[PDB]
Amino acid sequence: MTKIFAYAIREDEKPFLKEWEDAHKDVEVEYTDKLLTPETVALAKGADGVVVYQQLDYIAETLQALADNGITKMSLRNVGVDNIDMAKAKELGFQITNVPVYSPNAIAEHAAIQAARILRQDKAMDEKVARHDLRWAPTIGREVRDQVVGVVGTGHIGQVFMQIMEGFGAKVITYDIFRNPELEKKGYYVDSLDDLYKQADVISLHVPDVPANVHMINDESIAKMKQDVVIVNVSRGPLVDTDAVIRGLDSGKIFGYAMDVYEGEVGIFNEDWEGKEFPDARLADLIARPNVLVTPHTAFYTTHAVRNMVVKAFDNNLELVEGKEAETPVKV
Amino acid sequence: MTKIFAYAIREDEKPFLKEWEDAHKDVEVEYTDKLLTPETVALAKGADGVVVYQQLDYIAETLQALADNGITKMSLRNVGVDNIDMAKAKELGFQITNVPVYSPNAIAEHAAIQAARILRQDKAMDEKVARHDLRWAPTIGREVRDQVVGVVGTGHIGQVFMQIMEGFGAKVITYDIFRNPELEKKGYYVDSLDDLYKQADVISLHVPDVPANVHMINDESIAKMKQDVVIVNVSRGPLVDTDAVIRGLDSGKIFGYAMDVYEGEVGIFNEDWEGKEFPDARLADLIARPNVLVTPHTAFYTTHAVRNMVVKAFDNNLELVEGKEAETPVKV
Ligand SMILES: NC(=O)c1ccc[n+]([C@@H]2O[C@H](COP(=O)([O-])OP(=O)(O)OC[C@H]3O[C@@H](n4cnc5c(N)ncnc54)[C@H](O)[C@@H]3O)[C@@H](O)[C@H]2O)c1
Ligand SMILES: NC(=O)c1ccc[n+]([C@@H]2O[C@H](COP(=O)([O-])OP(=O)(O)OC[C@H]3O[C@@H](n4cnc5c(N)ncnc54)[C@H](O)[C@@H]3O)[C@@H](O)[C@H]2O)c1
Repeated sequence: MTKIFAYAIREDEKPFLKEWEDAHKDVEVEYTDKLLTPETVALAKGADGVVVYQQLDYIAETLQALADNGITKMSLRNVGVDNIDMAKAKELGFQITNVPVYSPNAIAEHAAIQAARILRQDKAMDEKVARHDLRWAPTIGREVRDQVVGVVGTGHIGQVFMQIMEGFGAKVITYDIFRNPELEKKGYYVDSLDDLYKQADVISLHVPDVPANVHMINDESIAKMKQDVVIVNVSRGPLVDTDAVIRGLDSGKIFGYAMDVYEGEVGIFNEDWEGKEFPDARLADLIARPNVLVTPHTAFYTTHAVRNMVVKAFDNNLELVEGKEAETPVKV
Repeated sequence: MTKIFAYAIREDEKPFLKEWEDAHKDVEVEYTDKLLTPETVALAKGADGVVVYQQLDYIAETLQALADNGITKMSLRNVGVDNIDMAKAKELGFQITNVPVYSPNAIAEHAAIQAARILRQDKAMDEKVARHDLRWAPTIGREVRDQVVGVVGTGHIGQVFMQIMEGFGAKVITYDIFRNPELEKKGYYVDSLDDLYKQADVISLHVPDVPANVHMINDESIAKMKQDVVIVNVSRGPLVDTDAVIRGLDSGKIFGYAMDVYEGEVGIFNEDWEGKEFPDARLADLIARPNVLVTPHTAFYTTHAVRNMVVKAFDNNLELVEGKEAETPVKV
């Protein structure tokens, strides 16, 4: 019937799902809150395609129970095409889409806000106020505009962050391996990551989790940095050696750290550990420091992003199902 | 004894004070951390001028006492003059200066950051992360670029607030009783406040505490604002009817409120109440709301601001004392 079955649908997604349905009243759309598992495939039996979103791997077993239920078209509401048993997929002739770009501003705004907060010592101030210590001193702020902001990576997110930081009046330098000519005209780029580290008050990372960048922030890069540097990371956990940032924080060289991602987040992030034994003492410690901001991989999480995740996933699924060129197919 | 006596000097001001003294060795400077009241006025005795900074009112009695000690020259380190008894000051031929522009950015950045935090539900997020609830859902954010931002007052701070909000990509509209040509050429201005209230997702006030402005944010203007409006006040408490905002919050109309200032802050703000009986249950309640951000009149509290507040104040005071033209004189 042109029946799209969706898994893992969240409450906050429903509004964009309804919307999608109202623009495609001829399409039958069903969904569950459950994740896609070899036992949950049977739920999409009848559907022409499934829209999915979950870190729970896409196990061959799973893909297989899907095809055995007649489904071979899959639309990711996210970017990641990682937990997908790819050899299996190609085997069953799986057609797969994802959502590569939903809202770059979501992540860039989060980085921007978290940096500014750390500069302002807003967390120390919030903590004082919550205990009813309303004295100013000694929690004096640092203006964003008084900073040199170093952006590592000038892709979709990095450029929006630069945009935002320039709006504040900060002096913005950048570093990327491939210089976008427009930015190159402008003069943003510096020649070496080292030039960035020596002059930036604020460093933000907008670079992929590639092996050459793993732990690029470490004891050696931190030792190059300016006194009172602020580091922001909303890209990928493994970019940063947490123990070296903790060292930097402890020696007083690192002014503060904002992280939305963490090298040990898998299995920790996106779980309620209230009233339970927190699994990672190091993360627990970071969460409590006055000059560190931990968010559980939430930089993407905005009404705008979520809107685009839903709608675009359903646009791609319908396109797969209607034998149309998919907008954002995954190279299988 | 070309002498200047400074009140309410804080540790964080001292560095700036010595920089000033080191450039004006022929001037004698004395200071106290205490506030300027009728009973501390006596400490100015001998000085030729006075440099002050306080939210506590400069009463007719304080002003009389200053004079009755030889002082008729007063340089505030800050912008606002709303707590000075002008009628008494004029009667006594007081000469008064302020520091109109110590750093419009400090306050503007504070406003932008608090507004963004509220849009992001960052407080709700931070409280569950501190509890160790690392689930992002359902705490979804609102991007700054998705908002219509309404700036009430396009003076020194409002203009920098506009800049910042535009850097984020938000649609910025404005309302000032006095229009800035350069601004007006761009078509930022709306014809009335009611127009601004009707269109704005985010409202920020950047106007002085003048009689006509008291309680401009009240049950009647809130009724006119959009659903889920975010209100920011870093200017002056009395601009906002606090109970009205609380009703706006309780009715679900107002998405959140950022306040740096408060009707009743004098004697509360910049005081430690930890382990004491909090004097203002209404303020304690605001402080603990998830969608209210309270700072104790710290919008100004940045290193860039505090230097300028000190240096320009003394510049101004020297000028008064030496019968030269003050750079930023106030009208009495
Ligand atoms: N925290 C979240 O919620 C969230 C949400 C979405 C994406 N992300 C992350 O954000 C990152 C940014 O995504 P994007 O869409 O901007 O990617 P992109 O491909 O558009 O940007 C990557 C850029 O980094 C540059 N680069 C690579 N290695 C570099 C190095 N060593 N030094 C300097 N520059 C380098 C590339 O040349 C490229 O310009 C992603 O890698 C992803 O992991 C996080
Ligand atoms: N919280 C803090 O630390 C802090 C620091 C500095 C200033 N402030 C407050 O912010 C105010 C603004 O400072 P600024 O430097 O921008 O002053 P400014 O004089 O440059 O700007 C005030 C502007 O408001 C306009 N205006 C006055 N009443 C208005 C009304 N009813 N509607 C619309 N526009 C109106 C004036 O025309 C002017 O453009 C100061 O008076 C002070 O009360 C607070």
